[PDB]
Amino acid sequence: GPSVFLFPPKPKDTLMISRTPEVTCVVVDVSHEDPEVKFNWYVDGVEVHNAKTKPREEQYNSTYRVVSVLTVLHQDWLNGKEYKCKVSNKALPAPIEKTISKAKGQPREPQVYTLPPSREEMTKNQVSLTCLVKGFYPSDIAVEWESNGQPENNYKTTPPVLDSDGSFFLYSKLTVDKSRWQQGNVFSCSVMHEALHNHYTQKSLSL
Amino acid sequence: LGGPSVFLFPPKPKDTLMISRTPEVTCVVVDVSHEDPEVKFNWYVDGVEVHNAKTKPREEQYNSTYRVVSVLTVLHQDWLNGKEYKCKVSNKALPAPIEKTISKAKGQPREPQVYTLPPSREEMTKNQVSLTCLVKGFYPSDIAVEWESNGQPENNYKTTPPVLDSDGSFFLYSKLTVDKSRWQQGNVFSCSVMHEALHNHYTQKSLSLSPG
Amino acid sequence: FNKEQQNAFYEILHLPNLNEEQRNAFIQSLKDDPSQSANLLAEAKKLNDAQAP
Amino acid sequence: MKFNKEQQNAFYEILHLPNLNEEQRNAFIQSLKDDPSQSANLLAEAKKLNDAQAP
Ligand SMILES: *[C@@H]1O[C@H](CO[C@@H]2O[C@@H](C)[C@@H](O)[C@@H](O)[C@@H]2O)[C@@H](O[C@@H]2O[C@H](CO)[C@@H](O[C@H]3O[C@H](CO[C@H]4O[C@H](CO)[C@@H](O)[C@H](O)[C@@H]4O[C@@H]4O[C@H](CO)[C@@H](O[C@@H]5O[C@H](CO)[C@H](O)[C@H](O)[C@H]5O)[C@H](O)[C@H]4NC(C)=O)[C@@H](O)[C@H](O[C@H]4O[C@H](CO)[C@@H](O)[C@H](O)[C@@H]4O)[C@@H]3O)[C@H](O)[C@H]2NC(C)=O)[C@H](O)[C@H]1NC(C)=O
Ligand SMILES: *[C@@H]1O[C@H](CO[C@@H]2O[C@@H](C)[C@@H](O)[C@@H](O)[C@@H]2O)[C@@H](O[C@@H]2O[C@H](CO)[C@@H](O[C@H]3O[C@H](CO[C@H]4O[C@H](CO)[C@@H](O)[C@H](O)[C@@H]4O[C@@H]4O[C@H](CO)[C@@H](O)[C@H](O)[C@H]4NC(C)=O)[C@@H](O)[C@H](O[C@H]4O[C@H](CO)[C@@H](O)[C@H](O)[C@@H]4O)[C@@H]3O)[C@H](O)[C@H]2NC(C)=O)[C@H](O)[C@H]1NC(C)=O
Repeated sequence: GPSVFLFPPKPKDTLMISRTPEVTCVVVDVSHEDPEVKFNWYVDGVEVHNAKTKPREEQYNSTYRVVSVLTVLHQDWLNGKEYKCKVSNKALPAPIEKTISKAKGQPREPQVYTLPPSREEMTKNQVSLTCLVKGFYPSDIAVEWESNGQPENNYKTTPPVLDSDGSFFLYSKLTVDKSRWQQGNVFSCSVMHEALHNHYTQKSLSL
Repeated sequence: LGGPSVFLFPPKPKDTLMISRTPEVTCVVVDVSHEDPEVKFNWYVDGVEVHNAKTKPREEQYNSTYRVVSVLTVLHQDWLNGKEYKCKVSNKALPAPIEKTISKAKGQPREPQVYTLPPSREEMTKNQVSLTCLVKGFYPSDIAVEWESNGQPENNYKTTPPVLDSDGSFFLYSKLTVDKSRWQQGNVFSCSVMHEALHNHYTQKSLSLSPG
Repeated sequence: FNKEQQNAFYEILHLPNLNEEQRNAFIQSLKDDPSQSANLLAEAKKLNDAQAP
Repeated sequence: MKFNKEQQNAFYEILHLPNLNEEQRNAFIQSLKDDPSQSANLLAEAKKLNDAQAP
């Protein structure tokens, strides 16, 4: 019959107090016959009741998708509390349970290094500004770029990669017009991670 | 219970690119139960059956399951020219035999640009430093990256997966970690990249402590 | 984002001698009124120090 | 990778010779695999055949 998938909050939402982290329980393959779905949420085994279920939506299939969203406390996620979604619906012999939590293990501070374009890349119209972020644990992390107070959005960030020592690393690549770089504009790589002071640090890069 | 499952894996990008290597396609059958375990493979290249495949002896798994693998050696040129490889898995007690087909990603090949980047000045306070190799603009994503120094392989490196860029091409980074001392002493390090859109399927960039 | 708020949140999160209820309450107040970050952090610091062995 | 540059090069260029047919190309490549020392000869041989079979 139906399946259930449980998604953690965005790393940034749990780290920034200005933001609202959510755990999202998604039920798929929901029958047209018996489409009334019931959720039970649990935080460390104790049931909570503040979850908001979206009105069931029609899918590609002749099937519905139904989503419930549990608003969570930043501190609770970061302190390792377990969140359980329990879905009940007649097209299942037993109700399905899914549990997630932040990865266990000693947090490690990400080292953030900015690297200028390779000398050879300076023959191109666009150049790459590189932000190396290494030695962080867990892999939950967010990276952004900005210049003169304003966000730079022409960037791509690799997924986290497991390193030799059990920590993670990644690279973020910002692409700018060579001329912008030549003129001495300052660029900043912003990294958000729990093992950082204030969950935030920022490294600058200019010619 | 729900029958077994079959997963078909392509050859390592390097094996198809280097003539000195032997590329393989690998057919893996999981959820083989202890009660049916006599799996039979049929291999096809563009619909035509071939017979050179070799089968590994059944192996018992974690979950009281069995796992059985069939390996087909392929021609470099065939994979690169887009030929389809089919694995067909059969049992006396499969309702129907399962078929899986794979082939190289279609699309105009794009030549990668390879750039080496030295350690950040900030990192020079550590005992180990990161040497970086940026490879951008390549298509398809099938690629191999290696490091070496004084003719010999360095192996304390990690390479990010390929990442889709704005323009539909891929990029990645490879990170080599060396002792700072080795860097300070002028040791030369090389980033070797292998990709079909490169001449000889191979290019290399070097990196050492040098005049800025 | 508000730097003082984010900073106050971070520190209160790590104050070792607050209990869960005390910590949650300061943080809630932070969420509800960003302008109260300075006082709430000073308040939480003293309570933490008061509850030192 | 200790690998033979001359062999690898001969393989690459033969792979891209536009006027060979599949059977001819495969045969040169096989010979390359079987005897790396014949790479120069096999590449020269394949080049001429390719040129001979030009439009
Ligand atoms: C009938 O049709 C149904 C419609 O779905 C369609 O199906 C496919 C075939 C195609 O037609 C599509 O056009 C279409 O999607 C179909 O439903 C699907 O069913 C399969 C199950 O068989 C599901 O498969 C996998 O599901 C997981 C991946 O889903 C995530 O990623 C997708 C792409 O990356 C994306 O499409 C999904 O929506 C989902 O994305 C996540 O969404 C969450 C929830 O919102 C996001 O998190 C929240 O986001 C908020 C902002 O919006 C906010 O940030 C909040 O704080 C935050 O909590 C999150 O951003 C996002 N994440 C990602 C990464 O995208 C996948 O994980 C799973 O695999 C895991 O589990 C397996 C075990 O079961 C493991 O084997 C595996 O390794 C891995 O661990 C599934 O493989 C599919 O997702 C379904 N579709 C949708 C939309 O959910 C249905 O199956 C059809 N009927 C039948 C009978 O087949
Ligand atoms: C019973 O146990 C078995 C035992 O295997 C398990 O091994 C690991 C994974 C761990 O879970 C242990 O606890 C177990 O003992 C289970 O077998 C697995 O079954 C999975 C499906 O049920 C199957 O899932 C994915 O398989 C594809 C990837 O397989 C790769 O990569 C993984 C890790 O990335 C390796 O562990 C594998 O060995 C295999 O490695 C590749 O091997 C090639 C051949 O040797 C080699 O050439 C490659 O270089 C090498 N690659 C790497 C990266 O190492 C994955 O791609 C699939 O993705 C699909 O996802 C969806 C859903 O399937 C589909 O729609 C997509 O289109 C993709 O096709 C699979 O998700 C897994 O591979 C199996 N493990 C092995 C070792 O074969 C079994 O499931 C258990 N059964 C039950 C009932 O519990």
